[PDB]
Amino acid sequence: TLVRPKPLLLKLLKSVGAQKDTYTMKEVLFYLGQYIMTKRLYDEKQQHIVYCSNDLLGDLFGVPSFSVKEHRKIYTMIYRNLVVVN
Amino acid sequence: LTFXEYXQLXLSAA
Repeated sequence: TLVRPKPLLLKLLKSVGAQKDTYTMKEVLFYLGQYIMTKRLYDEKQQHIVYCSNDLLGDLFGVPSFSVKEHRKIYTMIYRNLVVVN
Repeated sequence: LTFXEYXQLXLSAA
């Protein structure tokens, strides 16, 4: 199933090299994972902790930090930046 | 686990 990232999210995804306007959820999660990893936003010691308070990701998610363990929260934050395609 | 391994866990369940 396809999703359409809203503009700030799409800009983030494009900043890692993605070129599409329409993605599967798995693609969105893949590119967002690469973004977090390459910008080194994760905690060195507990690498499920992500710090986004001085990053585009923080504006997008509306939080200063989160843990990868917070699955529902991550999806909630993602889905606010996407439209599901009919 | 590294961040990419945590990432990969989440992604795989999508």
